[PDB]
Amino acid sequence: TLDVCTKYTIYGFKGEGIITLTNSSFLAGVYYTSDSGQLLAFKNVTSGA
Amino acid sequence: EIVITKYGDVYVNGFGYLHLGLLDAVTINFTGHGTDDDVSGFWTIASTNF
Ligand SMILES: *[C@@H]1O[C@H](CO[C@@H]2O[C@@H](C)[C@@H](O)[C@@H](O)[C@@H]2O)[C@@H](O)[C@H](O)[C@H]1NC(C)=O
Repeated sequence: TLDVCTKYTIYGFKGEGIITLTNSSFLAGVYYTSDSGQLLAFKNVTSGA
Repeated sequence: EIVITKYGDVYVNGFGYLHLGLLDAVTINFTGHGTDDDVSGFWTIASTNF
């Protein structure tokens, strides 16, 4: 679900939050985390979303 | 890019998609003939060291 407060369950990272689109670009890497270890921004392969 | 080590593990563009056991040797084959060298299966390969 997009841009709504929902129960996310992602690659062994689970919780509640609101997802948002971003237009960044990186030929490698799929997930990007915070200093504390939580993951904010990420991409998916087939579409680079 | 794909990189493999003597331990046999492989990184997909430096990611490490899949894990394997110890690989001793590998045999590779593709369109690399000499003419398609610019557009061959791979581009550059090297024996790299830590
Ligand atoms: C997102 O896209 C930006 C391009 O301009 C923006 O286009 C859309 C997405 C609207 O937000 C519009 O108001 C802007 O003009 C890029 O500059 C920006 O870097 C992109 N985001 C990322 C994370 O790369």
